[PDB]
Amino acid sequence: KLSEEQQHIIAILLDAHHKTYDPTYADFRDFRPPVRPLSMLPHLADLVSYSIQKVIGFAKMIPGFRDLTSDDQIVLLKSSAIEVIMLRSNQSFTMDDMSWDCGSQDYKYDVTDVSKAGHTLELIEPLIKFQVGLKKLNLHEEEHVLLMAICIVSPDRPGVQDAKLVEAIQDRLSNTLQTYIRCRHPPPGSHQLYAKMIQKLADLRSLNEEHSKQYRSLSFQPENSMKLTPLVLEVFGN
Amino acid sequence: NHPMLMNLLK
Ligand SMILES: [O]C(=O)[C][C]OC1=[C][C]=C(C2345B678B9%10%11B6%12%13B96%14B%109%15B%1172B932B437B%1285B%1363C%14%1527C2=[C][C]=C(C([O])(C(F)(F)F)C(F)(F)F)[C]=[C]2)[C]=[C]1
Repeated sequence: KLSEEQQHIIAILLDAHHKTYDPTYADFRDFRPPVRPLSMLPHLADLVSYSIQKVIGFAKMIPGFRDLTSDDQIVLLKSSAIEVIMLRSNQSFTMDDMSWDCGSQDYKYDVTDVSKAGHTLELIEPLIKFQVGLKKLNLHEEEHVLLMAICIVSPDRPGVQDAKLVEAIQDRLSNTLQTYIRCRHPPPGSHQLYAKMIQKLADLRSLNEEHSKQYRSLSFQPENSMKLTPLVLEVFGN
Repeated sequence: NHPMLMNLLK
């Protein structure tokens, strides 16, 4: 049932993810150093800024994404950026000790590190629960990259002009995901997997909303906004 | 409005 077109889509997204996710985390050496006051804000702001660039690189390779206007590409990335970053971070998350392990002790981030960047349990608690629930899905990488692509091209994002085209692109990805699970994910792990994955997209919307609140509060203070990056300020707001 | 986003999208 998985058409030739649908395997091609999966192959592109798998390649797009491999070209934009460095599992060695080598570039983390270029960030401002972590310090363990919002002592982790400079380092984690650099990390998020680095992640935005990777998310843009991935989005540019989603089939159909380039057929959107520049305005629609921008609003989709602006709205989805923090969700895809949280999604992508699941690859580094470990349930061994509920942390994001990016290759070394310096680049291992726990709830204390996120709190030392300015965020509170109102975000961090549902964030950890999201990372655990996503991990418990044990997605195929095929499912992981499809979920990221579907996240980005959502027609209900604020500011979308051409919602009909956005929905068309997303529908092709969703049908690809549904068919992949049916034909390639064996039971019992396949049980209601598509519904559970869409529920995770709903979770990300709520995490996005709470991150926006805390970011607005954080960035409202110039002492904090000084520690952000230009790209982060452009994407998330001033 | 979004020059850095635009340039990365190029
Ligand atoms: O190669 C790759 O791409 C893989 C890149 O690995 C990654 C990327 C991202 C993360 C993370 B994970 B969830 B925890 B939160 B969220 B993800 B992102 B960091 B760590 B912290 C994160 C985070 C930090 C800073 C803010 C800010 O709100 C703050 F800095 F606090 F102001 C910001 F403004 F958004 F930056 C918001 C969210 C871990 C590993």
